[PDB]
Amino acid sequence: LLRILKETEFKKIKVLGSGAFGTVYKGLWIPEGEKVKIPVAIKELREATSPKANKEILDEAYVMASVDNPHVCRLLGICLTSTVQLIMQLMPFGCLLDYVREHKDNIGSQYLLNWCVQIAKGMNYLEDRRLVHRDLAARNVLVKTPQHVKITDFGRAKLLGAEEKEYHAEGGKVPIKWMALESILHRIYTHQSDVWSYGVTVWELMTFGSKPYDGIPASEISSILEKGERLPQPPICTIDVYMIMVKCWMIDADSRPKFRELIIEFSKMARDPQRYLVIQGDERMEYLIP
Amino acid sequence: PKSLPSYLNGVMPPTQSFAPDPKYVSSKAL
Repeated sequence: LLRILKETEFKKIKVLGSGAFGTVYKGLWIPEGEKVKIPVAIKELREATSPKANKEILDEAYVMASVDNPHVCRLLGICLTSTVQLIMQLMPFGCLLDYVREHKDNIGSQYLLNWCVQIAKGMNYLEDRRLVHRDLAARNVLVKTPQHVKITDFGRAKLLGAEEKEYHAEGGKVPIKWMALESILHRIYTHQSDVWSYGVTVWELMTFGSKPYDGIPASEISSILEKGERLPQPPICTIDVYMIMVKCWMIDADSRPKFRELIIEFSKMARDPQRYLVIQGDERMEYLIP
Repeated sequence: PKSLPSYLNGVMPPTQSFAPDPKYVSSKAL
C-alpha cells in the first residue's frame, strides 16, 4: 500500500513550521499526471539516518501507510532520495496542543473527553498493529474537525517483531518530559511506555496546553519520578479523571492501564462530561462582456 | 460530582508527590 513517490509529483509550497528533528512543508501533491491536486503535508526528516535507522522508518511506514482507523493519520506516500519524506493528508486546524491553548475559553468538557477517547482509540489501534509510536504528545495530535482528532507520525514509531515486546532506541534527542522512566533511564520503549505518554498528554489537555514539569530541567525528571513526584491534578479535574492519568505514570509498566481499558473508562466518563470535568462556564461555549 | 482540587486562586505546583507509594517511588536503591 506504501506509495513510493517521484520528487516531481509533489511541490512543497511553504514551510509550515520546522523542528531540528525534522521540517514540515505544505504541501501539494498530484499523482502521475493524474488529473488535479490533493494538498498534502511533506515531513522531511533530518539527522543522517543509518542503514538500520532506515529499515526501521521503512517498516513502520509500511504499517503507517495501511491504517484503517479514523483516529490515526494514515500515510500517503514516502519519498526516499538523500532524505526521507512522508506524505500526509494535510490537516488545516493542525497541532492540537496549539489549539486548546488559544480556544481555551470555548473548549467544553465534552470535547476534552471525546478527544481523550479518540486519541485512546487511535493509540489502541496502533497497538494492535504491533507499533510503538514512541512520540505521542499534545503537539503530535491533529485536528480534522474540533470533534475529530487523529494521531500523526514523524518516523519515530517502531514496529514490533511478532515475538518481541521490547524496543531499545539507539541514542540522540528524546522528548524527555513525556517519556516513561524505563524509556528515560533505559532507552526502552514498549506499549506501556506509550500509555505513560498518554498520561502526560491528557494532563496536557486538562491543563489546557499547560507546560509539563514547568520550571524543572529535564536533567532530573529522572529523579523527581524516582522520588515519586508526578504531574499535578489539573484544576478542572475531579479525582476520578485525574487518578486515571496518575495510573499511567506508575513505575512498573505492565500494570499501567492498557489503551483497551483506557478506552472504556474515558468512554463512560464521556457520556456524562460535567460529572467529571468542571469548567467554569461550561454549559455555554473569455465569456461575459461589458 | 465535584471533588476538584484546592488551589489558591488557581495556581498549580510544578509537581505533586505520591511518595512513599512504593508503586510510584522507585527503589533507587542507594
